[PDB]
Amino acid sequence: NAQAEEFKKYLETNGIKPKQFHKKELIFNQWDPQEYCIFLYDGITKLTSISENGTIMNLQYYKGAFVIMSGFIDTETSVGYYNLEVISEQATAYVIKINELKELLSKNLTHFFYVFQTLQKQVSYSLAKFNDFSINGKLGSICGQLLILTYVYGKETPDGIKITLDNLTMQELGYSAVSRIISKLKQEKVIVYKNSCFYVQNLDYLKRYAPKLDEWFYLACPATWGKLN
Amino acid sequence: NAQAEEFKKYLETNGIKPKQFHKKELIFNQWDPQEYCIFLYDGITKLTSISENGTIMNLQYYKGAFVIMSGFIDTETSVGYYNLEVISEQATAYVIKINELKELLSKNLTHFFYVFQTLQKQVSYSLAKFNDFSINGKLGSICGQLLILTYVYGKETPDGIKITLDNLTMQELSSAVSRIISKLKQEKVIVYKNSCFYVQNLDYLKRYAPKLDEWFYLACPATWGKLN
Ligand code: NA
Ligand code: NA
Repeated sequence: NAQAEEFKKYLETNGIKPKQFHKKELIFNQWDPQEYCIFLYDGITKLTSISENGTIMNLQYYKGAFVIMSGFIDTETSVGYYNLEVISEQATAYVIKINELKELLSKNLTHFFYVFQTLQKQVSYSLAKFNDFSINGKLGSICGQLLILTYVYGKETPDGIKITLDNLTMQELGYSAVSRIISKLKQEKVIVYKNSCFYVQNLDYLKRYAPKLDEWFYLACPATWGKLN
Repeated sequence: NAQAEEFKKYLETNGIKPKQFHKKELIFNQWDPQEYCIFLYDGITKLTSISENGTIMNLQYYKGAFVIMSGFIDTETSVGYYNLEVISEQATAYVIKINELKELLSKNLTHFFYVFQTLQKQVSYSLAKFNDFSINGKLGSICGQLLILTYVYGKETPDGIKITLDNLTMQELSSAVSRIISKLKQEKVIVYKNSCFYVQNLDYLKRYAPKLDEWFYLACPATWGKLN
């Protein structure tokens, strides 16, 4: 991606260097009083919220290049008590104290717009997920997740559309009611788990039950959306 | 609010002037190729979608002051096939062509930050609502909505936290939804008295909508403190 690469080298030229994180590490955490701007360049991360009960809530999954800010750009206070856990085996992210981000994005506004557009895509993505859910429930929720993963990491094989993402990661992404829906998916042969990898064989089904998230990926990632459309 | 007033003065000084809209009108729609940046200064609105079935879908609600954009700021293309419909009797909004907004923000970064943090507030609201769902179902969803309405338009009287809103607008604010709302009413969480609504068990709402309560504290503590 062009905007992401230009933003990376903008950060690097201003003295901000990348940082490596192995799986299960938190790039930021809900107890740190200092907020940051994570520019997740490479790897797969997970936004979590740990309540006092020790219970972990998976709120969102990000994949570089993306931007995740734990604090408000103006007040610098927490936008929510969240952690960013690396779920891939290793990830590369740029960590920028919320205050320095203002200085850096105020001089060069071209990448200011990049951060802006990432936030906008988050908004539209959440609204599309809410719509798909509110009509087709979790069947559509899981269909939309599988659909976007097929778009990004899917490439064709004699068996279907192989999800090239490593099995370990895909396990980290949850792959009673969820597994029941997934077993029905396997019943109608929409997806097939074979030879250590996932395969999508009926793309139109996932598209049918995730229309709004499909529209979202079309309006937000048209170049990659058209890979299998 | 203050930053909203400053953004208004920035739009005014820069030639952009407001427009008045009426209930059921659309500030923008899902068929217009031109995308805009709406600075909803006053009134209440909802972002809706029309699925292939053809029936309305209420996605989000917005109070002024706030910002709602139909297209991305870089490509100027749609972020989604949505319509902004006024549910208040009157609404005052500034409709800025998206292309112009880029230059306008680039000239002053303070108002850029205002719009950016509005987006951040949206993001955090969506995440907190999803968490409240994962925890307590639609019950917590509607409890969070009632909680936000209580904080915003809540004036405390002995009959409870009276709701400033005209009940015409609350008519806009479906089986299961009305079923849970009426059960909240029957459990005397929200009573009806003297032609108005009164939240007499705010703690119930706080209990079944904790993540959005935290969100409101972290994003608007000014009004959060009044009822806490
Ligand atoms: Na933090
Ligand atoms: Na539009």
